[PDB]
Amino acid sequence: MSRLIVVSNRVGGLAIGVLDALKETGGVWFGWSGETVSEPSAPVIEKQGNVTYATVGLTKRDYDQYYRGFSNATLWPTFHYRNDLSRYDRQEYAGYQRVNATLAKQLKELLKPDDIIWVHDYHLLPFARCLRELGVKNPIGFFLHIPFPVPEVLRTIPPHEELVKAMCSYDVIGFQTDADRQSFVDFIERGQHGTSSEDGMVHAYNRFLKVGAYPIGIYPDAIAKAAEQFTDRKPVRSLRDGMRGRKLIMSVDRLDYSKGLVERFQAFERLLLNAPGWHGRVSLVQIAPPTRADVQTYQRIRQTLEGEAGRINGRFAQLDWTPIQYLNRKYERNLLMALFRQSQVGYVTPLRDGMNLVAKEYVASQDPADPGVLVLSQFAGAAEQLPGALVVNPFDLSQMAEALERALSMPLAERQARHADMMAPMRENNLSVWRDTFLADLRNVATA
Amino acid sequence: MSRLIVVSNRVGGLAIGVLDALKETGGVWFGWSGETVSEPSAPVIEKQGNVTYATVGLTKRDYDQYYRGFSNATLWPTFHYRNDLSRYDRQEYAGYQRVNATLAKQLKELLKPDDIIWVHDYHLLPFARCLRELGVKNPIGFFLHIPFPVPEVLRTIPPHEELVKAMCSYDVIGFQTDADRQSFVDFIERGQHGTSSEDGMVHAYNRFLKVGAYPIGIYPDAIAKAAEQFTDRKPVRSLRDGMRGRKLIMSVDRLDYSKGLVERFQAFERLLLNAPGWHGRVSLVQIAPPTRADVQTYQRIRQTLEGEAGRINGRFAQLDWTPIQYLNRKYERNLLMALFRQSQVGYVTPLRDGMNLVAKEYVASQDPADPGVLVLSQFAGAAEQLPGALVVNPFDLSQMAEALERALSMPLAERQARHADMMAPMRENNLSVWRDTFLADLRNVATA
Ligand code: NA
Ligand code: NA
Ligand code: NA
Ligand code: NA
Repeated sequence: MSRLIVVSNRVGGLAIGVLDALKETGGVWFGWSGETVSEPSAPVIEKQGNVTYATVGLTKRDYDQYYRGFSNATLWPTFHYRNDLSRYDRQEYAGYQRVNATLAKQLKELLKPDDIIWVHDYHLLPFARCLRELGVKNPIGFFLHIPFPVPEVLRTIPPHEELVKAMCSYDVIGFQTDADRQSFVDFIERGQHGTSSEDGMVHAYNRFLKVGAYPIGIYPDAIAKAAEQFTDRKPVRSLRDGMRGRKLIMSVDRLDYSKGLVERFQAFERLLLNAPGWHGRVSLVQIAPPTRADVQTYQRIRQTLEGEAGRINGRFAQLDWTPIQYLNRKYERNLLMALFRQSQVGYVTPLRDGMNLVAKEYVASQDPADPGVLVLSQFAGAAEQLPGALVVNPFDLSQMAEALERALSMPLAERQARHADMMAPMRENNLSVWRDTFLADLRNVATA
Repeated sequence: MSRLIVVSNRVGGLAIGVLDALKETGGVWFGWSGETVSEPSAPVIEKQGNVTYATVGLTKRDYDQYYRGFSNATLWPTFHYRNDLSRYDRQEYAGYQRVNATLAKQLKELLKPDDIIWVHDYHLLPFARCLRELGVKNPIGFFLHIPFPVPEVLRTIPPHEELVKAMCSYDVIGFQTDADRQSFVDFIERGQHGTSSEDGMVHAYNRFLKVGAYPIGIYPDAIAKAAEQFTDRKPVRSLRDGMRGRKLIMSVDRLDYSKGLVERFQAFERLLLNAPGWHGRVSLVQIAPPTRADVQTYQRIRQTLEGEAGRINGRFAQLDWTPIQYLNRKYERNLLMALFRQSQVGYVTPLRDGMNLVAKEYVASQDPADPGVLVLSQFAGAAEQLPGALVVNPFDLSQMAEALERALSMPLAERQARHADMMAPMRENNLSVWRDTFLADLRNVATA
C-alpha cells in the first residue's frame, strides 16, 4: 500500500494523530527539525521502527522570516481574528515562500510515485503548489489546525490572493469546523475564483479539489484511564491537600491573546462579587505554560495577565486563601489529566480557537461517579461536539460568571448526564475517525 | 404628500443629506438635542421655515449608558472590526434599549398616519421595533452609516441576535455597500432566521422588508465651486506660502483607531526611506480634529500618533523642513475644500470606514486644470465608486509608500484622466440620487 508521507514543522499532539498511520504504511515524517544551523544540509534520515523521520535545519534568516515572521507574526494573529496585532513584511513573506520551496525540493528527492502526502497547518499553505511546480503528481492533502478567517478578515493579509490560489494545488483540504470550510469556499466563490460542486468538491484555479471539515478528536477512554492511573502522584496529592474544603476551577492554556485569559480572570472576579458566599470556598488555578516569550506581543499579554492576578488577589484574598493561583509552568500530559480529574469546573473560554482540545481532555478525564462541569466558549470550535457543556460568549463577563456559578452548584445527577452526553460523541468521533476519514478522502483522489 | 420624519441622534453632514426632503414635505427632524438635563422634558418644538425640529435632552445616566456606553463603546468598535476594543455591559445595553423606547414613545405623539419615518445609524438599531410595539404602522426606513460586520464578528456582541431581530421591524434597511448588505443577509440566512426573496426583499422574523445598498454621495460640482471660492482665504495663502517648492500630501480624519493614522505616518516614513530625493521636497499635513477625547481608548491612540509624528520628524527633519505637520484642530468645511485643492496628494487610507466622504470631497475639490491624486484604502467603502483612485491595502506599508511615490510623480495627462474618471460617477450617483433612491423605496412600502 501507499506510504503515507506526513509533512509538518517540528518533527503527543500531532504524533498521536498520525503515527499509527505512518506505522501501518511504513511511511515518512518530514519537516524542520526545530534547530537553526549555519549552513543547510541534506535531510537527516532516522528510522524508528517502521517509520522514517527525515528532518532538516533552517538558517537563522529562514527561521526569522518564515517561522517567527510570516507564519507567527502575520498568519497566526490574523487567522485568530486579531489583524490589529498582525504585521506584514515583504521580506518575511519572501522567506516564507523560499522555505516552502526549499523543503518541497528536498522532500521530492524522498518521494516514490505511490506515496500520498499529508501536510499540516498554516506554516505550509503554499507547499502543495511548490510540489506541483516540481512536477509532483502524488495526492496531496492539507489540514489547517487553526481557524480560517472569513474574507473580510483574510483580505487584510496583503498576499492573501496568492495564498488561496496556492492552497488549491492540494487535492484535499481539511478544516476544523464547517464555518472554516465555508469561509474558504466563500472567498473562492465571492471572488469569482471558482465554484462549489457536488460531494464537497470545488473547481478553482483550473483544478478540482475536495474541501471538508474534519474536527480533530481525542481518545476519551485512554484519557480517562490515564487520569485515573496518575491520580496517586505527588503533585495531585499536593493539589488535593491544598484545596481541602474548596471547589477547584481549572484553566489551562498557552499564554496567547486568543485565549482570553484576562477575561477568564475578570469573570471569576465577577463571580466573587455576585456571590460573596463563595469567598474562601473556591479557587481558580490557571496553568499557563511558557509560550513564545520572545515576541513582544506575548510579553505584553503576560504582563497584563500577571497584573490582573495580582489585582484580583489583592482585592479578595484572605490570610489563608489566594483566589487565583497562577502557575507559569508545564505539566506532563498524563499528570495534567489527573489534575483535570481533581477539578470540579473546567474553564475553557478562548476568544478564538481552531479546536480547543483541553475542553475534550478535561471532560474525558472526569470520574463518571462524580464528574466536573465544562464551561466552554462558543468560539473554541469544540462546542458543537460537546453537547452538555455550559456554552458561553466570552465577551459577556456576566454570562461567564453566571456559568461558573451554575457549574459550581450543579447537582450530581445533572453533572453525570452532561458528562455522558459529551463522552458519547467524543467516542464516536474519536481521533482514529478523524485520521481515517481524512485519509480515505486522500486515497480517493487518484482512483481512475 | 407624506411628511418625512427624520430620526437621528444630534438634531453640514446628515443635514445636507435630508434637509431638502424635509423642506419639500414639510417634515419633522426628531432626536436628542445633544444636551444632558437633570429631568426629562417634553420635546421642544422649533419651526425653521417649512421644517419642524423636535428635540429632547437625556439624563447623564441615559447619555452614559445609551450613547457613551453601548453605542460608542460596544457597537462602534465592533462594527469597525475591532471587537478587541469593545466592552459589553448589561446595564449600558439596558439603557440603550430604554432610551430607544423613550424616544419612540415621544416621537409617536408627533406622528400623523401618513408620515414616513427615516431613522439613521447605529444608535437607533431597535427604534423601529419600539415603534411597532406602540402600534405604529407607518413605513419606517433605516440607514446605517458605518460598516455592518460579518457574522463571525457580529456574534461577539452578546445581544446581537436581539438586535438583528429588532432591525427587521424596519420596512427598508439601507447600508453603504453591497458587502454590508450581504453581511446582514448572511446572518439572517445562516442563522435560519429568514430567507432572501426577489428584488432585494427579505422574509425574516415573520416580516418582509427591503434590504439594499445606497452608498452616500456628495455634490461634486458644489464642492468644486466652494474650493475655488475659498482659495483666496488667509489660511490657504499661509499653507501655499509655507509649502513653496514642495509637494503637499493632505490627510484629514477624526482621531479614531479605525482611521489607521499611525500606518499613514509609517508609510510616509517608508516613502522617505525608499526615495531620499524627496527629503525637503514633500510634506505630510495631517489634520485630526478633536474627537471623543473623553474615552481612554481615544487618548491612547492620540498619544501613540503624537509620538510617531515626533519620532519621524526627529529622524528626517532639517532646519527648514518639518516632514509631518500634525494639527489637532477643525477647519470650516468650505475652507477645508480649498485646502484640498492646494494638495497634490489626497491620502485617505482608513483601516475600516463605512463610506469615507473625505476621499470624494478631496477629488471634487481639485482644479481640473491641475488635479491632485487620490490614494485610497480598499476598506474605505468608497473605492468601487472612485475608479481612478490609487487603491491600496493599508496593512501593506510598502504598497502605500509606493502609491504615494506614484501619486507624487504622476504626469498631468494621467492625473486629469483619473480625476475625470472619478468625477463622472460622483456626478451620476450624487447625494440627491442617494436620498431619492432610498425615499422611493420607502414610499413603495405601503402601496396596496
Ligand atoms: Na472527586
Ligand atoms: Na465556530
Ligand atoms: Na495648483
Ligand atoms: Na468593502
